[PDB]
Amino acid sequence: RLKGLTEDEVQTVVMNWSKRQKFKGRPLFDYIHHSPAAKFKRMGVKAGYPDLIIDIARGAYHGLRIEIKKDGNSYATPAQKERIEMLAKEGYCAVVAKGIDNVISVIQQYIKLGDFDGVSQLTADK
Amino acid sequence: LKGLTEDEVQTVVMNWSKRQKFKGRPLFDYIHHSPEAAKFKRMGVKAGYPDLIIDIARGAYHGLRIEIKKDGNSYATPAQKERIEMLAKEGYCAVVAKGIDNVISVIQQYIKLGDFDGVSQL
Ligand SMILES: [Mg+2]
Ligand SMILES: [Mg+2]
Repeated sequence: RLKGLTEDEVQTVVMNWSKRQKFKGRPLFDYIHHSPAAKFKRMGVKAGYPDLIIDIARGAYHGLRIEIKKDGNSYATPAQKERIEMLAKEGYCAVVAKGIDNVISVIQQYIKLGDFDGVSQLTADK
Repeated sequence: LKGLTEDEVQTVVMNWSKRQKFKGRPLFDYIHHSPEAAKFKRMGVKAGYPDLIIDIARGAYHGLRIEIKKDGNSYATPAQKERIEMLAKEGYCAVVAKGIDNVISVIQQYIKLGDFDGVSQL
């Protein structure tokens, strides 16, 4: 019982946090895009695309993608997992992160990788 | 009398990508399109974000972004141009392309740059 935060709530807090950080002289928020029936599919909209797009290359990666879950009792779907694998294979940092604190932590760690070098990973294995 | 709509232009480009291959699968699989207003903005939706996201790094670029216009008489908004500048600055290939043929030609030239080398420009 007692429900946790909704996913909309988790994402909104993360965005509000990003408005208070800076990257290259502007709010980090400016570098974050959220990609929110049959027509959309033929228009190219991909089911299970990660919630957050961060268009900055750092360390080993060409960009950052985050699939947000509201808490630890929510799980990525097969389409989300497949899209994450496709992104990783193409050299993007693409991860599931659950809850506000973990999403913020990933964004912090990603930026902290430093300038693109094609080498520095988020984790030992990925 | 009116030319093609932007929806129709984008759909033809997507249908074209379905018939192209990249690393064993349709090029279409690598293309993403991101489609009250206040809520979406505080959720992080950026007005003026390019229509087409291609999550492949080629030549000098970390990825490809295309702002589509339906024909030669249509032009980028200030927000669209600002986003394009931000993308280019971070090492993405970000362009305005107008009409079906030009959009397809940009995708063709981008893929042809080859594997990411950090130097080969469009
Ligand atoms: Mg999610
Ligand atoms: Mg457009």
